[PDB]
Amino acid sequence: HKILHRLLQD
Amino acid sequence: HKILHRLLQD
Amino acid sequence: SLALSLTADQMVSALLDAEPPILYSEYDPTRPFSEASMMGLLTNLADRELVHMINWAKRVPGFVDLTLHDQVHLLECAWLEILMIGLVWRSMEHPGKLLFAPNLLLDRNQGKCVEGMVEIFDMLLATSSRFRMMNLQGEEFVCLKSIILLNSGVYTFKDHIHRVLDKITDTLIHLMAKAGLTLQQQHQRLAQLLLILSHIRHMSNKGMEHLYSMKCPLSDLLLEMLDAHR
Amino acid sequence: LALSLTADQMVSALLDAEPPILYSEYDPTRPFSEASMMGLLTNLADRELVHMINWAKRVPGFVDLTLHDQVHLLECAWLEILMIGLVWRSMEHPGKLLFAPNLLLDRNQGKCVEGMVEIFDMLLATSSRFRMMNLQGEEFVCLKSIILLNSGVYEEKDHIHRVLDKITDTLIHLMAKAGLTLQQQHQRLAQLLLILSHIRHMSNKGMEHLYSMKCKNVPLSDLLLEMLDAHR
Ligand SMILES: CCC(=C(c1ccc(O)cc1)c1ccc(O)cc1)c1cccc(Nc2cccc(C)c2)c1
Ligand SMILES: CCC(=C(c1ccc(O)cc1)c1ccc(O)cc1)c1cccc(Nc2cccc(C)c2)c1
Repeated sequence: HKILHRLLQD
Repeated sequence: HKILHRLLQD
Repeated sequence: SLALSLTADQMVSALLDAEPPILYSEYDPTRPFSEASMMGLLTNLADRELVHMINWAKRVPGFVDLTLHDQVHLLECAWLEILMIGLVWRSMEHPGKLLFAPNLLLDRNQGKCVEGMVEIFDMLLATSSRFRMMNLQGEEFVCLKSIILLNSGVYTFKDHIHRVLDKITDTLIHLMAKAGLTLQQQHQRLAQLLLILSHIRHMSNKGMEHLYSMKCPLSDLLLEMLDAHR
Repeated sequence: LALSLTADQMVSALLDAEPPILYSEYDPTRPFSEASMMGLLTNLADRELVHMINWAKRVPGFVDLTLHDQVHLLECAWLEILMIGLVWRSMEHPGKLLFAPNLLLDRNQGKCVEGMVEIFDMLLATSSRFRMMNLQGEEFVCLKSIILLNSGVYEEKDHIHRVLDKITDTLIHLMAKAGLTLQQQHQRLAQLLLILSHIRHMSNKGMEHLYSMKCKNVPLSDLLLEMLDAHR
């Protein structure tokens, strides 16, 4: 959900 | 001055 | 400065001897907790503890060699950190609880009695648990508390202070070496302990932020201590 | 796997993962204003954040952590990391903060933003402290990794502590290699970690002021806005 989460996820 | 001043000297 | 000529053992003994007494709260069990009365109790306790903190600071080796204004500055910067590390230390033997005073032992559930305090409460409990799992010795605690005093405001105004800080480091290592810890365990433990000081700093900042928010009872001494952080 | 790394392998790993020095969008023709300089710093920080996230993944032991834990540590440590970075690149510039190669400022220009002079002096003092200690790049990358793993660490917190212990061993290994006596090693190690206390302090004061002007409304980017909310 969070941008940081998405970035870390990629 | 400060109360802390007086406390340090005493 | 006579503080540099000292040995490790007599540095330890000087610090143990300088230790302030454990004060009691005005705590009243027949009355329950409101946000106002809770903060009132804590404020009254902190205010009295502060007077003894000043006597303790004067007895910290090297502190008296400082300019009066440098002493004032260091105390203004570090006072809440010092109270907190005290609170954390005496709360070690009470997992899940904070021993503000022998007649004032509180769990995190009672931290909810004042808006948002449960956050800094959980942080303190965590630090306490951390000390407990580390088996923080009193000889180590007194070194850590002295370090906070000298370090916290050292970059906000010096060589003498850093030399005393080195001296206290030597003392910490001396304590760990005596306890039988290997050379690797010595530097690792040293690092672990000093890293906790960063969290104590954080807790103090968060707490301080809240404190100069409800100035919007507090003794005149606190009002001046609090104003120093503005 | 991160625990199987020797001291040298740890150092080379951290060095190879080092993010670049980004430029600001500073226009030397355009007159300075409180909104613009903060805008420059905000714009710069937002781009550094992207590098920091990918840098975080290459820090040994970090990717072993839970996704939610990775998120937490970064949310907690991001401004500390930006500040120690700033301080490090400003070492060779006494009395000046090198926010970017094209953005070098003394405290007088820090007065452009109301009240920045306080945090400015603390950053200068820190950089001055690093210069006096003659901080090495190998030591810097260790410190920065310690900040990332330490700042938000307060239920298999043990792995992180195991990694932190490895970084400590790496620091000591560096100091022994530089010819320091055992007493000198322990003192220097302590001096370095005590500075992290001031970096935490500068971060907190920084966040505070940042969260205040988020409400003042007067250009925060979307990732930077979610970072701020993690502290409120
Ligand atoms: C951690 C409690 C604390 C104290 C304190 C700490 C150690 C002691 O031995 C004695 C007292 C404190 C309370 C009132 C003071 O005037 C000074 C120190 C403290 C510090 C700051 C804030 C809070 N609680 C709080 C208040 C409002 C909002 C929030 C989120 C927390 C407690
Ligand atoms: C220390 C400066 C700082 C920056 C910053 C720091 C290092 C970097 O590499 C990049 C940027 C910063 C500025 C804006 C951001 O959104 C993020 C980082 C900073 C941080 C917080 C506050 C301030 N200055 C300040 C002081 C007082 C009042 C206000 C509103 C701001 C600078």
